[PDB]
Amino acid sequence: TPNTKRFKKEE
Amino acid sequence: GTVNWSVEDIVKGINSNNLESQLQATQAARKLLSREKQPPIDNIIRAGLIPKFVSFLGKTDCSPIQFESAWALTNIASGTSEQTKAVVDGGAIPAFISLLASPHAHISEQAVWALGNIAGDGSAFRDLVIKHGAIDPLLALLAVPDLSTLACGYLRNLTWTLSNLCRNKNPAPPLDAVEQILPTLVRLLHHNDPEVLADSCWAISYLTDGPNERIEMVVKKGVVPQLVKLLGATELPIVTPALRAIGNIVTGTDEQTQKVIDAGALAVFPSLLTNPKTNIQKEATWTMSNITAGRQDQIQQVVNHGLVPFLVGVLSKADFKTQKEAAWAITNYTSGGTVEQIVYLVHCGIIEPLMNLLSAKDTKIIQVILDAISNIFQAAEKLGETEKLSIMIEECGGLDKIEALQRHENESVYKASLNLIEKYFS
Repeated sequence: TPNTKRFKKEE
Repeated sequence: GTVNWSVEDIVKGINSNNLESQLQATQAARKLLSREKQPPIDNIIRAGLIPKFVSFLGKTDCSPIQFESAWALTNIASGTSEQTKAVVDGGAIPAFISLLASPHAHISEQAVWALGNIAGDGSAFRDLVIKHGAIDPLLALLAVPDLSTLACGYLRNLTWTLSNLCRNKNPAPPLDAVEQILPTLVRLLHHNDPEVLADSCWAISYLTDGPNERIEMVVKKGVVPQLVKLLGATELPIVTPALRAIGNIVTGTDEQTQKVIDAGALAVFPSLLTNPKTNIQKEATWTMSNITAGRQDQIQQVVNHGLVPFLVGVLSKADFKTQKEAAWAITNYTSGGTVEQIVYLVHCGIIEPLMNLLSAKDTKIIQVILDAISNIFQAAEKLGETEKLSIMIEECGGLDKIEALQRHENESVYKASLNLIEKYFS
C-alpha cells in the first residue's frame, strides 16, 4: 500500500 | 482496426517509415499492452520496440503517437523492475520529462504517470528521474492558485507520481528534492479530493519514515494539525497513511512527539485503538507505544485522554500482533512513568490481561511483559505494597505462569522469571 506502479487499462 | 494485432504486425508497422502506419501500429501495441489479462510486455520488449516508442515521444507534430507510445511505455514500465529498466534503458526518462511540457493535458498526464512508474521501481530509478530534472516541470504543473481548477484525474496522477518521488529508502530521497517538493505536498495534503489526500498523506508518511532530521523537515512545515485532522477521517484510505505518518513522527524526538499531542492526536485514539481494521489498531497501538516511551508529562496526557483503559482493552483482546504492541506500550509506560502513573495502570486492570499473555509462545512478548511486571513491582516497592500485587498476580493465575517460565528455553526469560519469584513470592 499503495501501488508502486500503475497499469493503465483504458481512457 | 488496431485491435488484436500480432506483435509481428506491430513491428512491421513501426518499422515502416510511414508515420501514420507507425501511429496505427503504436496504437495497436498500446491496445495489447493495456489488456488486463497477461499483457505481452516481454514480447513487446523482445521485439525491440522500446527505442521506437521512446523516439515517438518526441514527435511533437504528432501528438497521437506521443500519447500512444507514452501509454505503451507506461504499461511496460508498470511491470517488473527488469521491464521498467528496459524503458529507462531506452532513454525514456528525459523523453517523458520533455513531454511534461506538452500542451496536450492527456499527454502531459501520461508522462507524469510513466515517470511515477519509473520512480516507483525503487530508490535508484527515483533518484535518476530526479537527476534528469523531473521535479521542476512536475511542480510547475501544480503551480496554480487553486488546485481545484485542475482536472481530477490529472491532479491525482501528479500527486501519486510526486508521492513516488518521496518513496523508498536506502537511500531516502535527496534532501533538496524533498525540500523542493514539500510545499506542494503540503498544498495537496489540504486538498479536498480523497484520493489526493490519501496519496499526499502516503508521501508524508514516506518522508517521516526516517531519521529525526527527516521528521523535522516535515514537522517544521506545520503539517501535523492537518495530519491529525486526516487521522480522524471516515475514509480508511485516508486514516491509514495519516496514522502511519503520525506513528512515524512519534518515533522522533520528545518535542516532535509533543507536536502530535498538541495537535490533538490523542483524542482520536479511542476510535483508532478500537478500529475494526486490524492494521489500524496495530499501528495505533504501535504509535501509543512510542508515545508512552516519551516524557512523564506525555504519559500523563495519555492518562488524561483516557487511553489507558483502551490499552487494557487491546491487551485483553486484539489481534496478537496488536497485543504485542500493547505489551510494548505498557512496558514503555512502566519504564518511564511515575509511581502514581504506574499505580493508575494497575487500577485500570492491566495485570490480568498482562498475565494472560504470558501463555503466548512468542519469546519476545514474554520478556516485554516480565519487564513490565518488574517495573510495576518496583513502583509497588516504593509504596510498600509489593505483596498486594503478588496476590493480584496470584489470584488471576499469573504466578503459575511466572513459575512455569523458569522452565522456559530462553535464558533471559527463565532468569527474569526466577528473579520475580525470588523477590515477591517468597
